[PDB]
Amino acid sequence: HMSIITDVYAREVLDSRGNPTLEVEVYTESGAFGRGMVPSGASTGEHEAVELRDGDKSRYLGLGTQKAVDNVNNIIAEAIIGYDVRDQQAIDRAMIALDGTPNKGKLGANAILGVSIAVARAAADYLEVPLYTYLGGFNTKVLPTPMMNIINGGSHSDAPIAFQEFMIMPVGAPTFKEGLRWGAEVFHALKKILKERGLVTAVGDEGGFAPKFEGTEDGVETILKAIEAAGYEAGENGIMIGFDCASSEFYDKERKVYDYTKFEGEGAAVRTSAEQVDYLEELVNKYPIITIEDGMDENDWDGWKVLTERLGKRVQLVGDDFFVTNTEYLARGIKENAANSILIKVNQIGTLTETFEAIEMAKEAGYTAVVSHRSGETEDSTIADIAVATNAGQIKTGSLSRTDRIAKYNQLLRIEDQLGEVAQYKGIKSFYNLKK
Amino acid sequence: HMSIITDVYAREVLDSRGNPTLEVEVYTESGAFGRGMVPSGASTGEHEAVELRDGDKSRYLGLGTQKAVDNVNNIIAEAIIGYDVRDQQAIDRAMIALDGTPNKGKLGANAILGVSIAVARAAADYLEVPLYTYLGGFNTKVLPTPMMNIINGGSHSDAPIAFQEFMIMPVGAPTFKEGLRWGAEVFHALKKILKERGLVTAVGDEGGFAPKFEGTEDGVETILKAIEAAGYEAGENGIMIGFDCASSEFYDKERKVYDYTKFEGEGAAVRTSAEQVDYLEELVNKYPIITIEDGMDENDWDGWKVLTERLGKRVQLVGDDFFVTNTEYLARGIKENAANSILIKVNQIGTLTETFEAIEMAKEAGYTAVVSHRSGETEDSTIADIAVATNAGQIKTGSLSRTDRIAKYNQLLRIEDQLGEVAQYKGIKSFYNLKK
Amino acid sequence: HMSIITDVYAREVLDSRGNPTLEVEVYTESGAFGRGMVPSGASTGEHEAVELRDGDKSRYLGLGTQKAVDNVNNIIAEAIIGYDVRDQQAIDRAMIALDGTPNKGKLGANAILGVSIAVARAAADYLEVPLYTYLGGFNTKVLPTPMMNIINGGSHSDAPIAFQEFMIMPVGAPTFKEGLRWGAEVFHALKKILKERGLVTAVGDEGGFAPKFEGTEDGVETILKAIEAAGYEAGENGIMIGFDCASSEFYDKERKVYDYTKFEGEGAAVRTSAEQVDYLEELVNKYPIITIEDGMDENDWDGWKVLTERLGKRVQLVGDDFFVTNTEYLARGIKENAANSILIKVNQIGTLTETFEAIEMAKEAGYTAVVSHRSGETEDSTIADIAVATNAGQIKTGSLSRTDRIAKYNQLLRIEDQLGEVAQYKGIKSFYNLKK
Amino acid sequence: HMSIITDVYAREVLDSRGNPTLEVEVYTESGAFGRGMVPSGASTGEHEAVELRDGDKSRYLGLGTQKAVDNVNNIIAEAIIGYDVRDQQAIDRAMIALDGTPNKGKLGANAILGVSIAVARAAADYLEVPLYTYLGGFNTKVLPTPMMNIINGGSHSDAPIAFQEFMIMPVGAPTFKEGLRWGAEVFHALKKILKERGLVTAVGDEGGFAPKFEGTEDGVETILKAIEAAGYEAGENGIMIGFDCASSEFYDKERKVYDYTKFEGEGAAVRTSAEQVDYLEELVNKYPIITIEDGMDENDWDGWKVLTERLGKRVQLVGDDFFVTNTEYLARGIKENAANSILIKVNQIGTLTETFEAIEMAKEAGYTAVVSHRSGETEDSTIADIAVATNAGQIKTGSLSRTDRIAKYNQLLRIEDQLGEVAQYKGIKSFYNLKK
Repeated sequence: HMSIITDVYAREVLDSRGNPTLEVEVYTESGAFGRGMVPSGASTGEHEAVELRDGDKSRYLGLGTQKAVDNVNNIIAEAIIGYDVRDQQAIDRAMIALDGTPNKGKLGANAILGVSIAVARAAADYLEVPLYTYLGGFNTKVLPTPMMNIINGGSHSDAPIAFQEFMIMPVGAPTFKEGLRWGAEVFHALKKILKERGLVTAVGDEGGFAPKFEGTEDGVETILKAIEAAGYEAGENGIMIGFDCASSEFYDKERKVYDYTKFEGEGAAVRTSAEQVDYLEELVNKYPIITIEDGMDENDWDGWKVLTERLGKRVQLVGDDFFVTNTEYLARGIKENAANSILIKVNQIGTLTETFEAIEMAKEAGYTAVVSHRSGETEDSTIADIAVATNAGQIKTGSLSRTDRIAKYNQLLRIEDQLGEVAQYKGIKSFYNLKK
Repeated sequence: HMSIITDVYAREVLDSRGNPTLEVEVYTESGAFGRGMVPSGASTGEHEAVELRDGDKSRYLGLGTQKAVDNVNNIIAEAIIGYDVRDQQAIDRAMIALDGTPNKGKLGANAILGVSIAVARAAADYLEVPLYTYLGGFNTKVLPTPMMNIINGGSHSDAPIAFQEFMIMPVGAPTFKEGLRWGAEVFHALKKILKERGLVTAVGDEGGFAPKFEGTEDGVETILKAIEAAGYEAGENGIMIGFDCASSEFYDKERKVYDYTKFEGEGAAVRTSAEQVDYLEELVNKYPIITIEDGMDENDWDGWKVLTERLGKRVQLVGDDFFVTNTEYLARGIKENAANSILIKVNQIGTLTETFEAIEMAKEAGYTAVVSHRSGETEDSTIADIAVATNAGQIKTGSLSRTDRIAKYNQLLRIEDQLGEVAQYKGIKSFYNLKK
Repeated sequence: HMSIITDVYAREVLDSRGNPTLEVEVYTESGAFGRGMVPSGASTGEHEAVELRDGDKSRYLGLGTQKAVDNVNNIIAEAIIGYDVRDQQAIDRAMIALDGTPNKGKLGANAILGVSIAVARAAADYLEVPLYTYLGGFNTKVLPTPMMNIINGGSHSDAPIAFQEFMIMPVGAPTFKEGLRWGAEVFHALKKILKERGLVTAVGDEGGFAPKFEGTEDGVETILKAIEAAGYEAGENGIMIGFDCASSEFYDKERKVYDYTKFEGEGAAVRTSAEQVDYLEELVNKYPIITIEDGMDENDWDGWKVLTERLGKRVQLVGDDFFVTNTEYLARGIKENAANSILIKVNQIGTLTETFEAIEMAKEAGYTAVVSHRSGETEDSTIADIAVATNAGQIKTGSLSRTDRIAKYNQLLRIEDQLGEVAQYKGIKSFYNLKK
Repeated sequence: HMSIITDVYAREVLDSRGNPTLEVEVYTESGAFGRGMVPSGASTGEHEAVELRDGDKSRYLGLGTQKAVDNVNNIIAEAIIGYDVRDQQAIDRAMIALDGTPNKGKLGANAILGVSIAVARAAADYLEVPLYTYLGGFNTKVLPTPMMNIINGGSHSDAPIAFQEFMIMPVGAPTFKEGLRWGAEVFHALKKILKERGLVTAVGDEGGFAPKFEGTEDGVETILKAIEAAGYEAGENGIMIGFDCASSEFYDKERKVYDYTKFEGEGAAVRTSAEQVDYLEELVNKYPIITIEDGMDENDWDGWKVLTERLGKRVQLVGDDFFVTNTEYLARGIKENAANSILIKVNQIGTLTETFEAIEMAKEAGYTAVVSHRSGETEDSTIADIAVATNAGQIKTGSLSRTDRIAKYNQLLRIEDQLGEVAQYKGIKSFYNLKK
């Protein structure tokens, strides 16, 4: 009986940002082995999955993970030991039934996900195959095109700028290896411009800069000057730009209005939903834009309708906390024509099986699915294998600076080296929600 | 080095219908084993892949397969001995380059497909796993809705009817085992009706009936009597009806008109493409029709536009001789709004690698992909693994009497026994090209 | 303890003709494996073995196999787990004693046979030898001469013909491979003749035609015209003919007479037993005949004397419904000189051990033993290995049309390829009950 | 022959900071595995070992590593294939002789160190043991006291401060897990203070802060407020402060004086080596300073005597650029009474064999040896095994925010969980060069 699970075990650890997270171990009778450690995130006033926190301000300002450790060691392990390591869907179903709440409150979502990942990795170790081969089968061949943060704003900045982040995409490169060097050469040219201009060159959580630019146009124009200094072309033959607006922040519920005076001065505008659509369209006509993330409130459904009708033929429009990785909201979005793309976060839902379920549903509707990091991260590299296993074509994996970001790019370089002449890179052809 | 291929060997055997075909066997150093045998099928006037045949009129009327067996045993074997059994894509790509022609007519498409199917079955043997899990990864769960042939016409009968065949679908059922039961109870209730009327009950190549009906309305009203007589409801909560037109067989290439006097009486209609769409719409208004296949000619690209705008949100439209399992033609159809579904035949294209790239392109466009059988068949059951490995939700594999049909439905009863409490059957929910 | 049986398991499935049948699984402690699925048949008012049928007209018109599934899983498996996989005769004996009725009515004969076959196949998998080598030892060398059904009558036809079926035998060929092509070339020439005459070319359960011939002489003479069109010779140097009369049908018990007016017009004859012997002798003097199956009633024992005395030096005479594969009736037949040949059906008796017992007894008396299919069949090929394992020299395995028939011929081609230069084909010398 | 090295292979990858580095993989015949990736670090004007770089300005500004990868794959591999994996010292000595130069600048010190670290990881894999037990024998038990960076100055900030960085040590704590907790609760309390004052909270290369302080006293008195605000005591019973001077950077080579007007206002001091010792003594009399690093210039051998005789029984003095991990310079310093501690950097010297001979010579002189990190780093965690394999009792590895730091502190939480009731943390008892 070599494939039977003999034990599962958990301990407390730290993330990047120095806050308590959680790690899980799995062994078989043969001594095949896997580790699962969880990226950090919580939320409230929404149907996301819930983490446990200890709440005793004596330790780590109440942020410790000990009740989740106890749950793995005294309840889940007892019920899971004696399954086959390969019974993934029956294992993840047994955990949902065992918790028995809607949003995974008794056990916690952090406890359950770290079990779910360690089981998948232990099975790949038993069978002696790569983890993208275990997950996706044998068409696994397409390298994702990366969208990479370089400048920050809104709540992550002191500068007079509404939007949360700005990004570059190297859509014109011949391979993933050359595209990673196009990215890096623009990042080293931007740094030399900010030194000549006397601006801060330190970094935030995703590894990018937050300088005191003169306004929301000035960041965009500095990014284009760095692309030119690096020696490339702007537009579909070379490099292009994307935004995450996080627009649910600067929205007034009682006035029912978008109000730029939170992040910009007393002279900044007030805008209706029709003025929000008109403002987004001027930006799209003035600069090399290819994608916008959010751009409407979580609940401005009538605005998401008008926006998709105005811009959905030209530009990618992405739901994040609009959909929350949850299939019941995704379905209504597909029905009412509310976006053309979705962002994937494994810990918003909490199992591997419910995650792959949402990707196959989006794809059948002709939507794109983009896999993503969280702010606090570990030395885990699992989401790079999910991106290749499903041939999903795009990734959101941070800036060109820190190891919690760089480790994912370094794993993609080993997969493109393993796949040899089977390996494929799409560039602009990765946008099948456009090109229709 | 236990995983390495040690020898490849071919022989001549018979299909059902009683003509020569081909069979291949493959071994590893560990002594894992697999066998693959190819369905019998070629056609002329469009770019299907080409079968090799002996021209020798004195054995089997010149339908012999010994030159193909020589290509495997003297050329393909020495190219493939020394690979690992798990590397499907590299062995598939190497055979294509070794032939060097766009129609595969140096080595023969029949010789290339046998070696491709035998390698994949030895890999699932060597890994000790079910073949659908090997082909699809470990998110495999959906048993397909069947469309099952019951009555014939056109070139495949002597009754005055133009359309080539008729089908039923058990869309109202909870489980695959219950839908299979309904199909057998309608098939038997129809044979009791045909005997009471004084008509024949000998069966055709797919194991369905071909009586001398007076015309298409009598054939449809006959099927409707059997559903009532077994005790089920017609429509979306019980059984629905489906058609297949070989429309090119009575289309005039010179007069550019659809001339029913080819198979009906000399008093029958002579329709322009506008009048076709008006005619098929009058059938759909009258009867509970879910799907139509090849309902315009291979080259009537404009008539396919008009059919798709008129009917394409009510019913499924399937392209078979419009596409020939080829990505160049499905790509033009996607760009030009020409249908909403594709029929897949593994031996029209010639590898498992190209087959999975065709199912994937359709799914990103929002089209269904339907896996299918040939006229000449074998006791091999591999196309029922291809369905559940892709979660595709539809299969076409014939009637309820001959073992060349029943052996495909037997493998689906086994897969449902092993998935247990995880298993799904979608019913009417599978038409995600519609219901939007 | 690697060779101990670890478990045995059953499920419901379908046969050709779409009726419920039964399938059984066996595993050893090492994981050697075998499948056994049963061909379909029942009878009443005779000492044949009995099947269980569920009898609830709610499902499959009462024909379901669910009580036989229960018997395998809740009674037989308990008693059989813990034997060695090679203890064949002690296993078959434990099952007879467990049922404890004369005709296997408590458990069912279908339940018991599928266990019996799965055990034999599992043992061959454990020892790593071919199943004809496991069953017979190492003189296993003789390829059987086939008798191929092509035309049908009596209860299987609308035509004015008494006898149930007509067959060809390729006795003059140099090998089993050439003989299978002699058989196939006559089948394709017959189809072209029935097309010129405007007759039906569809098929029945054994894969042969049933056309509206003018009478029994027109049927025979059409078969001879097809042998000539195919380019061969009629008689011992080439191809010859056989009948199955099924004569127990057209027999009046109260008049004690053979009466042709059931299958032929009001002008057809009435015949005594002496006129039946006289009629069979005229047919035998006019055409290339070599074998007659039945030709007398089940109970016309006094008539079987006169027939064997009149024709037993010239022609093979075969018992089917006369002996019912049962050794107590065979013994009396040998004693009173009642036939010179017997037909073997594994499910009339129900174990492998009692089947080989009957073959050994017939051979010592100088009788031939012919192994046969049933009407409803599966993708099982076991009876082809029984035919080679005993060197029994003849087989009855259906027409040149459907996979439930063709799968047996395709297995014989692999055995003749494996045995290489050792392989032997007898042709006319296979008739040792003649040539005496 | 299962222990033998069968393959060794190199590739190009990225460091944190986003420049090219190098990675090596190694295999045995049994299929044991290891990987090693080198930290990015060279310097000029002293006898460090030499990195190889490509000169080519058109990739990565001439920082590319492809010539080094060619030296592994074309030269080192064919020399090392055929050794046993357990023979570290012989493989290390053979690489040194194959280069043939005293600075390792034929092959590159980056190429030599990768092969050296990958062999040791495959040996611990092949033996089934923890890496610290493999490197150190079976008397391994001491978890190291951490010195953790929090504030910057000199070349690494724009505040008017000469010294390069500041640290804290949790000397008052019972367990490594409790000292790590204190360090995180001071780091967070400091960031709350910097925000209340209106200063920046973006982080530098090691994940600490660099605000515009008014001078060195304000930086020290800022750290003191955070210790009080988290709730611990300054001094030998709680937390102690530590300094690092890059003092060569503001030393004058021609005037032979230490000139603070390099990094501070033009009114600042200009000190002779006597005045340096008087200044550092005035800091030590004022504040709880435990350790100082590079507090005199690299060539001020006489000033290092006077520093050591004045302070060397109160305070730890550490040589980094005074020694460059070289035994020739540590030997002169031992004979001439010039410090009491050494900083160890594995990539300054270039093998694991030479590294362990440097740690050993210091222990026999009564000096501490402190294992350390570079500015450019990777997700490799091997230096935390080196600390517990030698029982050394001190580690320098950076702040509490970025994963290039936190991955080293994560590996020490694992070692402490696995040693259980045997494990030790010495605290203030680790300074055995003092307390005498």
